Amino acid sequence: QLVESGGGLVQAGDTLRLSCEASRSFNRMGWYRQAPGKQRDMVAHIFSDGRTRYADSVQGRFTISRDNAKNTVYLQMNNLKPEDTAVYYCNGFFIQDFWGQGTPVTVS
Amino acid sequence: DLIIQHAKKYKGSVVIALLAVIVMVVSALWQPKLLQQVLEAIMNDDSDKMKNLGIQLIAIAGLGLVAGVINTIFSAKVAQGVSADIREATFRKIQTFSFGNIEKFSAGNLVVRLTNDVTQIQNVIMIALQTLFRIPFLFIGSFILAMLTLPQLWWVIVALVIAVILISMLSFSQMGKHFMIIQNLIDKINGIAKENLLGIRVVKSFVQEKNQLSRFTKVSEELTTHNLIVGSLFAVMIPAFMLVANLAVVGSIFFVSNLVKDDPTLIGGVASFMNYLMQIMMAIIIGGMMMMMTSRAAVSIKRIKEVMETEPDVTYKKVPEQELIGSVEFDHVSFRYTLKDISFSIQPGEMIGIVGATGAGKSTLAQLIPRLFDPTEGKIEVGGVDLREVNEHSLRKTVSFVLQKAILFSGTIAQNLRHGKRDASEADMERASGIAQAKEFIEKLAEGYDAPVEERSNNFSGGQKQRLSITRGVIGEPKILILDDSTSALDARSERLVREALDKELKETTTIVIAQKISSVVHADRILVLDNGRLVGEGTHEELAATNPVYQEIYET
Amino acid sequence: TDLIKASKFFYHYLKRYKVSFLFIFLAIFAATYLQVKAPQFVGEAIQELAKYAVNVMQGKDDKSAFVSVIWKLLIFYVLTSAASFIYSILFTQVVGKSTNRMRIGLFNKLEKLTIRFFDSHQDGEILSRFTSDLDNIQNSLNQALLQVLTNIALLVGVLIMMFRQNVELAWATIASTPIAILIAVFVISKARKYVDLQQDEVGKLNGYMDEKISGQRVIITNGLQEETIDGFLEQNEKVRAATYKGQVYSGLLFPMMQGMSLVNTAIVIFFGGWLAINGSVDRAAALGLVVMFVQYSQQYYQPLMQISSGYSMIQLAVTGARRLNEMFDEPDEIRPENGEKLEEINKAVALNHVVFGYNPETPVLKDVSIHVDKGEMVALVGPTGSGKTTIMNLMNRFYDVNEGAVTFDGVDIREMDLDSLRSHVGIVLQESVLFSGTIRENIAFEATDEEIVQAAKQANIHEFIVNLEQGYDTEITNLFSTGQKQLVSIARTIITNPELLILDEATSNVDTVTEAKIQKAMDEAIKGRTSFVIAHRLKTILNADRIIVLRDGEVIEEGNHHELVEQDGFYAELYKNQ
Repeated sequence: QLVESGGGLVQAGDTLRLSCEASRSFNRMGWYRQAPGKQRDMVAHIFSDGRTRYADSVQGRFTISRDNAKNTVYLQMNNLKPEDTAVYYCNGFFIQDFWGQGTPVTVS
Repeated sequence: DLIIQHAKKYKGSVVIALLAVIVMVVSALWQPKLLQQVLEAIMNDDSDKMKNLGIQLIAIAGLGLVAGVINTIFSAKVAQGVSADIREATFRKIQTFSFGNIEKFSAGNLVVRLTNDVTQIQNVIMIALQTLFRIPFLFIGSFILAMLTLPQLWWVIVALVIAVILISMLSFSQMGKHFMIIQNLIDKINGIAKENLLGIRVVKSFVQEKNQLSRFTKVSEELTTHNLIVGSLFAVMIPAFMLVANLAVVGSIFFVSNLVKDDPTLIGGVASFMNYLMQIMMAIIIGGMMMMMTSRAAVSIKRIKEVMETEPDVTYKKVPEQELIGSVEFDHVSFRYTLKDISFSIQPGEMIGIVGATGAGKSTLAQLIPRLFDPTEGKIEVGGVDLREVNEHSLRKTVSFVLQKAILFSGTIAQNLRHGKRDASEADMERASGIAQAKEFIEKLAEGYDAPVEERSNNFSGGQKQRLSITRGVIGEPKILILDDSTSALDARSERLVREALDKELKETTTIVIAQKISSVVHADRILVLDNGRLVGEGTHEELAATNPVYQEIYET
Repeated sequence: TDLIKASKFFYHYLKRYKVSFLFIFLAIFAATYLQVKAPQFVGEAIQELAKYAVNVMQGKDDKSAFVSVIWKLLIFYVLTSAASFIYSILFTQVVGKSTNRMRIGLFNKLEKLTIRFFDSHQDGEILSRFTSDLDNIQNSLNQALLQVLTNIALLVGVLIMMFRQNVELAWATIASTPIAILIAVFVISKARKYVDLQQDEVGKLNGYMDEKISGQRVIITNGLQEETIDGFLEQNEKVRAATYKGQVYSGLLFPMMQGMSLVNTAIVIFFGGWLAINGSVDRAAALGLVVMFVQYSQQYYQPLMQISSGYSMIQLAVTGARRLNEMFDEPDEIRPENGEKLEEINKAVALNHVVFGYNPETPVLKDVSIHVDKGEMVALVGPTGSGKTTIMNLMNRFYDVNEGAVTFDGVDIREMDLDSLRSHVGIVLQESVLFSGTIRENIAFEATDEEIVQAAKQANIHEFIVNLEQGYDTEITNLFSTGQKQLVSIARTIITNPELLILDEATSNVDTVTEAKIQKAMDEAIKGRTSFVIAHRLKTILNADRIIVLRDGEVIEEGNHHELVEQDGFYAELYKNQ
């Protein structure tokens, strides 16, 4: 199981660092999001080694990070725009996609 | 040690061959590790990692493939090199033996241990470089890597190896115990087939062929029981091996579930682990098989060793000698095949004959003048020089000895005649032929002196065989010629001619004549008589006609 | 056609085991089926293990499905072992019995009236026909045939079950088959060629060797060391390249196919991972399929490796089978139940206008017409070896003449039983080879014990038997003198005590004293029986009752020695050697 914290009210241009932790699980992690009425979709992925890959919509702005010492993951929101508003989740899995409850972020 | 002693010559290729073996093994042992890595990445879903590991895996697979060809080719190079070198060395040793050392073994034994064993060891060392060194490193590497990838399963590897070792012990006992006997029986069958076939004339001459068939069928029947036993042994072990391997794999799958709770990545290991487990089982069984087969190699190398090492009976001494004076003398000689207290002397330009009981060393005493035998007690000096003092060069270029049997070699008769003298021109060739009265007979052939001769010389009969032998004896015109009952097979028409020809070339020649036929000996100037290792006396035909009793009971014939 | 001939050869013997040979097919079919679905079950097992793990992440399932699938897999593997047990045992039993049957068959056919085959073919070639070809068949059936059958069954089954499991991944994994088969065909063909060349060259070498290692005595006497070693070294250099090529191409196949298996498992891994990550989202099923297909690739190239390796054995085996079939079609030529069973010659033996030769063209003899009477004997002489020795070959009906008749009393050789004939007439042939066992066996070659003493005394050899250790019980099969072989043969013939005897030049290689002993042995042989004799040393049978002399198989003169010398002729010229 997972746990994520950080989401909340924000403005278009703000910065927010997401932070999720794994229940003793070691995995390749990544963040997903769901816009209201939309499907779950990829946002970014961080490899266990340390290299990553981002979605074009967030390429160049959002940054992901992790600490293998405890398998915790982070994602730095920054330079927000209204369409970024959505509910986001931390994902790390082997076969069936384990994801946490996630948290929403509202870009005012 | 002998094989490596010879292989020092090819160590340069041996090292590269062994390195090829090593690279093949390491590639084969990684590819399941990379299997685990790639399917673990599938578990972890890293596309770029998947691609990189896949390309690495295919590359290493191809690398192992090419390692295989290089390994086999250079292993073959070293194997053939050692085989050729050892065969050459043994051939040299054989050709350097004394006739007694040759008599130490039967000609069939020489040829078999010189041709079958050499190729057997060649194939053995081939498998050794190509395979043997593969098994142990393969086994240890698989063991350690499997322990590393699934440490919690260490015990099951030990259990599997124990079980396979147990069944391999059962095999190593029963299979060998029966293999020896069945090998003997299959050889026995071929032997009886040989004997029956060559005797087919006489076998078909009698209804006993039916009983011979019954005997052969009986023998095959005993062979059948052992063959069935070994078949049962196959049918027990091969299922036994496959069962133990399968049980080990399934147990590996089953028990890993007890520990996945705190670590699921072990799912990644399990497949590579079972692969390694099957690999090590196969490695140990093939190692056992090759170790068992190594016993034949051990026997062959033991057999070749003694022939390689044995020293001759005759040896060089000090300095080359002068030209032979041409005299022969004996000093209380003794020998065991036999002879004792033998003494006599003959001077240049004299002829003497020898006669004794049939089989009582028909020609051995004469054979002693050649140093191929040595006097155990006493001595003989030919030309005033002892056998221990003379050297082989002078003997051949000054003495000759026609054997008790006619011997020819494949090719042309001309080369066989040239055996006696390296540079004997044709002219001397027909001179010797006419001395033996063979010029016209040879002329009757396809070409003549260069005409062909069979390997066994079966295209000429015995009489002309004796004639060719005596020609070979006389071609060198040596000071000393030994004539041994060469007249006992050809037609009773040319004995007078051959003795007469010897009676004109005798100038500066002294010859010893041996035969049970006093008829050919009557022309001898002197005669000596022997009986079962005891010299009877010396004298002449007419004098011995009354002097000794042994004379009469042959003379009456 | 060779394949069909070899198949007929096998069929001729395998017919007598049809039910078992058919039941083994069902056994192996079941075995392969079970061995081929095993990868499916191990893959499903690892899939369910991954499922159990993911449940352990939150649910901690009871692994019940996993346990059930492991149960299935373990039971299937055990039953696979049982199937191997059963078909291996039954196949081994049938192979053993069939091998015994065909070995006895080859022997029995050999002891038919194929005399011509032995007469024509050299001894070495005919012995090879046995010891190479039949032994190759024996080895193939002992270990080769089951491997190929099991492996081909496994191959077809595993192909079918691959295509039942997945389409694209299997259609790709088998894609290495053409490369592997091209490798196998090329390497094996070149290996066949080069190994045959190597065998030829090493045969030449070891023949040179054999002859030299036999004649080394003359070498020592004349010191041929340098020349013989040089020739040996040249032939050794030739065989050096020959055996280098042969050994390399013989041993290359197995490691080459092993590496091909490595690359095959590699490429299947590559596609498996690619499909798993880029294809179906069900990773658990994906990895199960991947491991399953790894197992499949291993179990697929194992058949290919085994069949390719056994190809060398089986091809040479079927060629040897072709040779054995050529033998098995040779006419037996045994005589039928001709009714007449001779019991006594009646002492009216003679020949009638006999024309014969090795082959119809250029007969070696023509119009031979001689007669022999009660306890009488006839002396023969003419051209050396063939031309005169051949008549004896007909006397035992070893061959059969085209036209002309020979009889012992009116009845021609074609009339009576061959067995009765051979029983009533004995023959002594120049070489007079011996047989395994003791000298007692060689004299008996019979249900007689104490007659050996009387015969040996009659053979003037008894002293020699008693001379050796344990007398008659001296094992023999070398270590025996020349004339005594012929003496033993004469003793054998006399214990046979046939009505008629035929003897060749028994004094080929013997001394005058041994010649006289042989002569008194002859006297004993002829004293009680009618007998023919071939003599080149006229002194041997100078006391012949009647004498015959031959041109190139044509009678030119006949009569007593005194008659034939007072009558000018070739006989007197031959005698004039004395």
